[PDB]
Amino acid sequence: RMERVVRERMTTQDVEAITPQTLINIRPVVAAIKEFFGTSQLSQFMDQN
Amino acid sequence: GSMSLSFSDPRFDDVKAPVDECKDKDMTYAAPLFVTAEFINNNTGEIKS
Amino acid sequence: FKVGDTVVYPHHGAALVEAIETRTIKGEQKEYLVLKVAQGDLTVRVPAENAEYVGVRDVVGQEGLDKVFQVLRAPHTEEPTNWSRRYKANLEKLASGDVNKVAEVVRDLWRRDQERGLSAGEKRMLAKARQILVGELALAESTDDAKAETILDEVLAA
Repeated sequence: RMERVVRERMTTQDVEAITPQTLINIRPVVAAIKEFFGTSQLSQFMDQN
Repeated sequence: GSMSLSFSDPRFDDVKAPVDECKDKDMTYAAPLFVTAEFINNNTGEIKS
Repeated sequence: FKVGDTVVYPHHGAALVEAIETRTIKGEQKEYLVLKVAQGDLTVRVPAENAEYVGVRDVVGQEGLDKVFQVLRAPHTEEPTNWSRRYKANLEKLASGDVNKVAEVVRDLWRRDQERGLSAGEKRMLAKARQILVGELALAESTDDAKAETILDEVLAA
């Protein structure tokens, strides 16, 4: 998802002005990791009785 | 095929907070990710690291 | 180009070269130069051949100071009545990177807002251009950013 967004913006962005700081959107990675650890079937509360 | 980006060399910082503090203050025990991104323009020729 | 020269590069202001790199590509030893700025903490390697094509510049001269001062003290400036055309025009002025165009932008924007105050978008327009212009003069006459802010405010009132 990050790559898709990066390349779309790169195409829209003007050349000789942009930088990976202006290309990378880090929202998708954070969203994915969050939706994995929280709100997932395979990340369960450690049953510790 | 005029512009390329290669995020590379994943790196990890130190955990923002120790375990018990995270467990008490409801913080997620995490650590930042740092990655050397590199943007290259084919026609003129640069790297933006 | 030599090592240590405080060389100017758009849009990132002045920068320090660190060495002349012989980093080969396709068996051809280009004389790259590594060149780093202080704001973005990024290092840029450019071939010295098309260095002027990409536009690595040198510090604006002292006459450039009085030039943009005359532009900033220049009277008679008016704009299209519709603020949208006005904005897109001076936005292209700031984006062109032309010190002259940028100066027109900031000075006319302040002439408008010193009258009755302007929009927040136009406030940010003034702020970014003021910041980069203040940096440019503060390294051109080595006057410092706070002092460049004070002199920019001095010349706005005229």
